[PDB]
Amino acid sequence: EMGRPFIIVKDQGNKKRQHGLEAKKSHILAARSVASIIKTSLGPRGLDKILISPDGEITITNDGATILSQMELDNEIAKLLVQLSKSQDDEIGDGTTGVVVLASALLDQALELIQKGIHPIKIANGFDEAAKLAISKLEETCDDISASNDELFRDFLLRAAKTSLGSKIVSKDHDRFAEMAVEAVINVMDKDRKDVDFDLIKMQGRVGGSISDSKLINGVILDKDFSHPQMPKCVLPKEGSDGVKLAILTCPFEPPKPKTKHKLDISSVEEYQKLQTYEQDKFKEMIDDVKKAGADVVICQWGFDDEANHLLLQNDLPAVRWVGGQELEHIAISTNGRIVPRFQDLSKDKLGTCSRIYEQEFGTTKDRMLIIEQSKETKTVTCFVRGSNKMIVDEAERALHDSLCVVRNLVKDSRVVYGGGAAEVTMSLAVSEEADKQRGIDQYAFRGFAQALDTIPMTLAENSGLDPIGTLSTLKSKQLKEKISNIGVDCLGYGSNDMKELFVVDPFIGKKQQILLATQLCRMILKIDNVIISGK
Amino acid sequence: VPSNATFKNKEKPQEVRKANIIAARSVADAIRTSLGPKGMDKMI
Amino acid sequence: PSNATFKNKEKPQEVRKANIIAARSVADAIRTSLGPKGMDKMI
Amino acid sequence: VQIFGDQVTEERAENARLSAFVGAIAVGDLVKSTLGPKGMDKLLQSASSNTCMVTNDGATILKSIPLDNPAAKVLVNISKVQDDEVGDGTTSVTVLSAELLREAEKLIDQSKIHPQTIIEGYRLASAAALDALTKAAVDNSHDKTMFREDLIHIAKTTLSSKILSQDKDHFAELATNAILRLKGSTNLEHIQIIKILGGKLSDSFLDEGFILAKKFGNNQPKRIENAKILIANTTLDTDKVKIFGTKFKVDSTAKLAQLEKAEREKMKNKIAKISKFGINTFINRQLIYDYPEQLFTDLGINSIEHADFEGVERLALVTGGEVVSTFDEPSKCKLGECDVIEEIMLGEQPFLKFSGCKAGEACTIVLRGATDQTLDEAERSLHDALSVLSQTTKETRTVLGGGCAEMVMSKAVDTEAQNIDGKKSLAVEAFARALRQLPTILADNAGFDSSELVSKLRSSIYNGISTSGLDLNNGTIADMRQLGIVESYKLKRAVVSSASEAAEVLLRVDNIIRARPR
Amino acid sequence: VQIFGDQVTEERAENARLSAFVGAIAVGDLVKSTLGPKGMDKLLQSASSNTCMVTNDGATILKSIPLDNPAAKVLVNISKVQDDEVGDGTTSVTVLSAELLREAEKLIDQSKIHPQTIIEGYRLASAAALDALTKAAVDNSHDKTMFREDLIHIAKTTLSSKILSQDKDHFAELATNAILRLKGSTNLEHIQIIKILGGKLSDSFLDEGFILAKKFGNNQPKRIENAKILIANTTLDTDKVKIFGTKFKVDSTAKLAQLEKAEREKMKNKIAKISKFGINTFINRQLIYDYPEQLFTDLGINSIEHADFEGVERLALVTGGEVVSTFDEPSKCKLGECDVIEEIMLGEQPFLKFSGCKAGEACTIVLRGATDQTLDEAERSLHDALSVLSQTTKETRTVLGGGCAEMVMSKAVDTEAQNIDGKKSLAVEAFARALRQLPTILADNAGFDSSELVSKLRSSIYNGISTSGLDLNNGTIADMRQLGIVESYKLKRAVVSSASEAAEVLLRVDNIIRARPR
Ligand SMILES: Nc1ncnc2c1ncn2[C@@H]1O[C@H](COP(=O)(O)OP(=O)(O)O)[C@@H](O)[C@H]1O
Ligand SMILES: Nc1ncnc2c1ncn2[C@@H]1O[C@H](COP(=O)(O)OP(=O)(O)O)[C@@H](O)[C@H]1O
Ligand SMILES: Nc1ncnc2c1ncn2[C@@H]1O[C@H](COP(=O)(O)OP(=O)(O)O)[C@@H](O)[C@H]1O
Ligand SMILES: [Mg+2]
Ligand SMILES: [Mg+2]
Ligand SMILES: [Mg+2]
Repeated sequence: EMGRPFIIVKDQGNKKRQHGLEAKKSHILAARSVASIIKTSLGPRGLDKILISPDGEITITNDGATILSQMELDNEIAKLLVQLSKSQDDEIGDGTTGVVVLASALLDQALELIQKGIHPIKIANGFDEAAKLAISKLEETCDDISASNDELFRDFLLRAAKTSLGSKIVSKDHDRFAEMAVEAVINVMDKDRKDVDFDLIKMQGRVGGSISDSKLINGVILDKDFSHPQMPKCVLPKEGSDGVKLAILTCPFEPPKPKTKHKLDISSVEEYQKLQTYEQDKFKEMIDDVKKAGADVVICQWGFDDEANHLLLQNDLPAVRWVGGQELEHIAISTNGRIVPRFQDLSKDKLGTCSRIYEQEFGTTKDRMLIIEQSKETKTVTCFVRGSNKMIVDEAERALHDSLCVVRNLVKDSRVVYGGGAAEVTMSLAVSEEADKQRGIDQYAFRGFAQALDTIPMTLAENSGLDPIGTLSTLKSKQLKEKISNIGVDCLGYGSNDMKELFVVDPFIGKKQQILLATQLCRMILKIDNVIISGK
Repeated sequence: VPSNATFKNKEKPQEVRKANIIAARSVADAIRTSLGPKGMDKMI
Repeated sequence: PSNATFKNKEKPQEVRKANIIAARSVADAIRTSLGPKGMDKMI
Repeated sequence: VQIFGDQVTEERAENARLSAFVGAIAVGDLVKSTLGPKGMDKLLQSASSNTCMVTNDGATILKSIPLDNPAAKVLVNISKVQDDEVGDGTTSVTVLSAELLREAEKLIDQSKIHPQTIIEGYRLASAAALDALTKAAVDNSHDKTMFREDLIHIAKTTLSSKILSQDKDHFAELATNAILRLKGSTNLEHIQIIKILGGKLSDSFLDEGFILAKKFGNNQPKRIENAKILIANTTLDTDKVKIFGTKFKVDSTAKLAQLEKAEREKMKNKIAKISKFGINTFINRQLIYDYPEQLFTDLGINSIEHADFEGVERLALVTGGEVVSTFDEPSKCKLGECDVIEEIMLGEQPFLKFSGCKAGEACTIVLRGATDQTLDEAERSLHDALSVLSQTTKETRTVLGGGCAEMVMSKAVDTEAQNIDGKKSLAVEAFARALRQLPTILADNAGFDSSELVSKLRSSIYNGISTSGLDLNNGTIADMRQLGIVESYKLKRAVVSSASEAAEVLLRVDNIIRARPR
Repeated sequence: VQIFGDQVTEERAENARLSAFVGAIAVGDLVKSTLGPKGMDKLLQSASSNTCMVTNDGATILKSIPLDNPAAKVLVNISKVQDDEVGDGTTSVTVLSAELLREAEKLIDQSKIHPQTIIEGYRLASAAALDALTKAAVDNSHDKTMFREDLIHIAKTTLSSKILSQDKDHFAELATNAILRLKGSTNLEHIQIIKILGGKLSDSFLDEGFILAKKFGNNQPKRIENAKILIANTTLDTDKVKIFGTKFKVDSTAKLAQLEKAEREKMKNKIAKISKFGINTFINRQLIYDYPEQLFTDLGINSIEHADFEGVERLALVTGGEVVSTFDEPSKCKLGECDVIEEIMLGEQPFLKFSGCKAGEACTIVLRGATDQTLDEAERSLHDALSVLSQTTKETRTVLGGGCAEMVMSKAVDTEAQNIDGKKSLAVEAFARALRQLPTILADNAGFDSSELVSKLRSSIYNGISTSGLDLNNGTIADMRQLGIVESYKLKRAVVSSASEAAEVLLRVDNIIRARPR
């Protein structure tokens, strides 16, 4: 030191440095703490977890993306696993709990190789080559279901729906949830069975009632009620009609005023009396343009003054006030209407058409909500969920949201696999077979990747109270005797380890990302040597 | 196959045994560098 | 005798005792103010 | 290696499963003594302003008392939903959902049952409990006489758990007629509740009309006969027109006096159009100034100011009229009719009483009490009774109460437990023993036996008599059809469904993570 | 009004109780995992000195862990009393006494039974349980062959829970021969336990003769053939003259030189009286000075010094001689003989070994282990095994163990429970289910389903076969006579009596007054 303070970087004593074997041991144990948390919630026998927010709100979910999102951490290695499950939920939306277990399994097998003197890059080079050998092997085993007609294509959507609905709370209703999740895509989809638009399906939760009241409603569900509720709640169309002629207006009902700040100077009583007549002439003109167009229900973004409450009541025109701008886009899609900027552009061709407009009483008081139904197949499907608890209404949203993420992935052509641990076992023996042919220094790299794939089937046996040794040995001996890859772990214990008889189906695009996200993330973690963490 | 037999309770001893092994292997890592003629002395 | 119900809770009867003592203490303060011989109370 | 930050509490082990079950025990034991007509009220100590609140309802008790345990917040949320949906049974849901965790705690500890197995056991057990109530439901809506009588027996059961159990016989007709006035309307915001301090508790009455707390402005007479009531929502005081960019450019103040006088001419011309209706009474929800009020003196029209918008909808349904603005067209506008309008006084504050109104779709309830705590309790006691009777007009199915409905469901649960076999038989039978606690606590609050008295009710149903029930007055088994103890079918399904779903919540939590408070 | 003072914690009624029940649950769960041969050892870390202890004994765990709960100390004291009177079964007493409160917790709650009524239920249940356990006992010691074989079966059962369970097959003979050599006298002061590092647990061998770690004199040889052993109570040291209380008055130093020489001749004449016995070996209780040590070399006498108070009686009984004080009369205090006095070395500390003595009334046990944590448990493992085998000499009544004894006692409880009218019959049946909790935990710690094993064992005994029991190796029902599981009647009687009385104390507490700590 020579007697003078030696400071290279500001906040010297605040920041710490980790290097050597101690830096690698801290990174592996950081993933083991996250893995053992996620391994308990993996599989249909898993368990949820309570998430306490700093504001007092609680969240109960088993989803690895939601648990880690609200989780407050310290070590940066555990924070990298947070965005790992976030990467899985944002794109594919399925298998968020599997990418955390598989990534930590790669790190657990890598720690044993580091202690043997293997360079970390040589470990990462072996996982990259072994990842492409597992994907290419499973790609040859799967078959294309696109040859079936639309009648059988709906069955495959019901198969993968019931699988994603498991492992989560309120899993007893999955039979009806699987039916409602597929019908949303049947109504909203392209004629070529490709590139379906997910944004056309909205998730609207409601707190009350019971879960058995959840049903599909095609239309718009708004939180605003009819203005001046002297009008009937349920609106009915005319005897003969083309429709209800729903009107959408982004302009409030007011006398015309300049957008710029203006000054209207009245220099005489005669000029003031003309403003009185000019005032009432506009409210009479605005209500006549709607009646001449045949419209019935008028939707306003900014609302309107109390003057038009009785005016629209005389003509029997329902009206709503203070509708959000985002909801106006949702309204024009369901009724296939066009937003009318002003009364001068109002025409009968821009009016929307829906089957019925009505409101429900829901509970005792609560609030008044408007419901729109469609008379035929449309481009708008709104999910309606009820529950006796605020936590049930919340989790059921993302429970069906992840279920819709599985169905939209099946819209992509010629990608299907069977779940239940049958995919990881098939890809595990293919990597271990190449290790004997290659040998060399990378022979131990394929072994670590093969032992990591078997952790997912062994984790399924832990939550089901089984023997991971006896279950894994049966799956490996079955793939060697016969080429059928459909044998997997059964956590429901209905027998018939064949996945074909149990109908369990998973998207291949979801399972392919699990290997890519786990292998490519461990490649960056193993390269970390000096760890500089500043004090908070 | 599931739901039958027994269910394991009080899983903390499973973590206690892991915490005892990890802490014991961490001590064995410092002494490991002193093994063999190529080992080094430890000043305390 | 031994077949009687213990009810497990002696707290409900003890809470009412603490409520009556504090309630009678307030009524006894204005007791001296009743009648033509009552005394004024300055607050 | 600790991945979590500082001051982060988490339990990954037995301490978590213990804190989750015990956390619901303190919540269940708090509302346990409030179940039944013999239950006792609870006292709430406010942390600010020193405002005491005494309520028998479990929804207010759980929401007012702060609870940091997530296992407790689950039972608080299901009570708020039960209050907002059906309007009654918030305590029964909390107690029943807590007893499901009591029977599930011994299966995991003693019987060593898998948590999901207990959850899957309640799935097949709740299916038989809901189907047992369907066959026991009777629809009396085919006769208006039998349906109106059932509305009285339902009100006697709800008002029995509150402080009104003594006078509930007099208040059963007041709550029954108030629902008949709605003519099937489930909206409770149309009925006004005016709480008056003092007098006997049995002096509460229900007038036919609309009782308004507001009074006539200055010179309007108190009592008038054959008055047409009109309601106007908008403006009619110092009208600002509409746009805010209007100004008066004045060369000399001689012209300025004519501009302000024109504003009074606009007020006089608008009131002159009101006199064309031939009404003796005018009502504005917006407050009325002194100048427009004096114009009603020469016209003989009454004036009322500062009416709340939620009272306007209540007032419009009593008079059967129509809210009228833009008075230029008299034809399309409708007015309300009233036989007599008199200003009375209840207590220190005078009130405006209506009588002989055409439409009965809304009314006003007046209550009397010795203290404001009894007034706040009398309003909440009727709010729970009027909510069940409002949903009864929609769904007319009814189920007998008094411990009968809980024991009938347990009869079908024990039958399905034999065919399931496995280890779920302990979980299915645990759901039946959890249904025993609801009639058992009814006898505990009355000082009765929790074993022999319950066994008499259980053995009577298995002999082929489904009409047997528990009588807390005589402490024996009595018939529920004769005593008139019945509740709505929607209330029976809501308690079973909410408790079964809430029990599946905490049983799925192995780990509890607590972030640092903010 | 607070009479007690500041910082005085007091609980009353339902608050006072349930503090004792949670206390027994928290204490009972600590030793619950230590019950049975498959139980897990608990590590205790001290808050100071950083001392750790691995022990499977329920008594030593409760003494080290600080407990401020007044009811927790109730279960700690009964674990000490069970350890004082017997030394084994301290874990079963803490568990059984806790299960009595767990069953009584639901009796006051679900069935609403007065606490004193439950006490009357245990009095009639424990009276019938001790009668059924006494009749199931088998007389012993009538045959010397069956008496020795029964002691081997007892050592295998006690050491089954200890870490010695792997090597207990060879240790059954180690602990058995130590009791037979006592010749009916029951004391553990005559049994020495020496800890040695290195080797394996099964390397522990039985000591023929008596082995005690000492050192020979500087000039004295190590091996003497047919040496005579004597123990002296008096120590060779400067005695002043006789009565103490004195000092020498020296007028001239001419007599001072012969004065110090006179003190040298006093101890020289004392050794001359010792040499009249013809002993080759001498043992003193305290340190010997170098001056008298040189007199033993010319006479060929071994010297042993710094003998502990326990080592005086252990050595005197093996040799057969008695402690000599005055040495005056040679005829009295006839001395024994030892064949081989040659010293051996175990580890880095040499141990003096004796062989071929007259009496085996005292014993020495050599133990070898890898760490002191094992040696600390190895001493306490044999201390609990030698205690029961020593009490079996005076008490010959023995019963079958392996969960069978608890089930046989519960059979007579359910028989007399049907003839007991009133609400106290429920407390009698609760005592029978509490006896079934001990064999239930035996299956839980072994990884086997408890519901299947207990149900098959419970129904098998009601059929008339009392020899059925639990087999944890095969996970099925097996005979206890074939497996060789035998326990003393004094052991099982002390468990039922101590647990039934401990639960009676905590049920009698309606208030707890905690004074301010010092
Ligand atoms: N009913 C079932 N039968 C067999 N396997 C299942 C079932 N449900 C889920 N799995 C398996 O469990 C794994 C995890 O599924 P889950 O936890 O429900 O959602 P995620 O895949 O998002 O973690 C999947 O890979 C799937 O193969
Ligand atoms: N006279 C009576 N005899 C027997 N049982 C009664 C009588 N009156 C009320 N009960 C029972 O007492 C219960 C009161 O429950 P309550 O405290 O209202 O629950 P919650 O507060 O959840 O609505 C009812 O379920 C009813 O069956
Ligand atoms: N080999 C065995 N097979 C079956 N049961 C056993 C065996 N050894 C001990 N046990 C049971 O374990 C219980 C506890 O024994 P022990 O360890 O001597 O008492 P504690 O556990 O109280 O110290 C006894 O009641 C006995 O029935
Ligand atoms: Mg999924
Ligand atoms: Mg009620
Ligand atoms: Mg023992």
